[PDB]
Amino acid sequence: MVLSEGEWQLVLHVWAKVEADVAGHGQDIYIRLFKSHPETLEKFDRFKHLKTEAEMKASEDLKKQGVRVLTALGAILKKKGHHEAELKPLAQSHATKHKIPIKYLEFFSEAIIHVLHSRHPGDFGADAQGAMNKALELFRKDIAAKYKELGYQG
Ligand code: HEM
Ligand SMILES: [Xe]
Ligand SMILES: [Xe]
Ligand SMILES: [Xe]
Repeated sequence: MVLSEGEWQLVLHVWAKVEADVAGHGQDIYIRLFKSHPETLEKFDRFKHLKTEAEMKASEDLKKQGVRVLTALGAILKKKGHHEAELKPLAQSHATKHKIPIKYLEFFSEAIIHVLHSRHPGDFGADAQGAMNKALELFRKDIAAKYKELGYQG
């Protein structure tokens, strides 16, 4: 699969808004993920103790984690599909250390889309959401292929 330049521009234009406050967006995305799919929280040794949205919002380490994750994803999106080098260390760590199944990456993608739809109706109409879906699908497809090379069915 290949996104058009126009599709990449829809992705990058909503990402520009995320970058006004990446920390706030990261909190919202993690909170949505953990509420919609509580099982995902179990993968985080450092965060699995958090009991409520209030506790999640108050967690400085969770905030920092959200910034790290969204910055790494942003770097990937800015490559517009040319992300082989960026994907290698992520695929290895998530396959082998963190043990994150592709289904959890799907849940995370769903959380991103939900938050962008909520926060950014001005840059996340139907065409833009379709472009972001395509970009995240591409990312997951490429991660899944690397998972397989790395010896992880996940
Ligand atoms: C776009 C998708 C994702 C990106 C770009 C991403 C990125 C990152 C980065 C950059 C790190 C720190 C470096 C590393 O260990 O590789 C990390 C750590 C981690 N990731 Fe992900 N991640 C994604 C999805 C997920 C999902 C869906 C889960 C679980 C449901 C997950 C679980 C973890 C865990 C448990 C750590 C270690 C956290 C800690 O240090 O406390 N990741 N991720
Ligand atoms: Xe996040
Ligand atoms: Xe990942
Ligand atoms: Xe993703």
